[PDB]
Amino acid sequence: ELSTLEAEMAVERKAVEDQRDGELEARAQKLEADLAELEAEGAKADARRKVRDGGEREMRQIRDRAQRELDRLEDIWSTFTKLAPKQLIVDENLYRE
Repeated sequence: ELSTLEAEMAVERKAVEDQRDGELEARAQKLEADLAELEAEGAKADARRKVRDGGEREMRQIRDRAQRELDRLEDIWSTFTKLAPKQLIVDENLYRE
């Protein structure tokens, strides 16, 4: 059943990836809209610095959340493929997965 299981896993990984890409695109467009709005209004060259640092921090956050989910997936799959008796599984979360 390895072929079917790996197919399902690959599709799930791609689902995480495409969702991350959508979220990050949305947040990048929102950052550009907010910068344009600050430009239309009183444009403080430091307030736009604040909002750009905030946008980039949020994008780091989305990317890193999606990345930790992808890595969790990776460890699930490599553990199942290399599974063997006497193997110790310490993470309750990974074991229930």
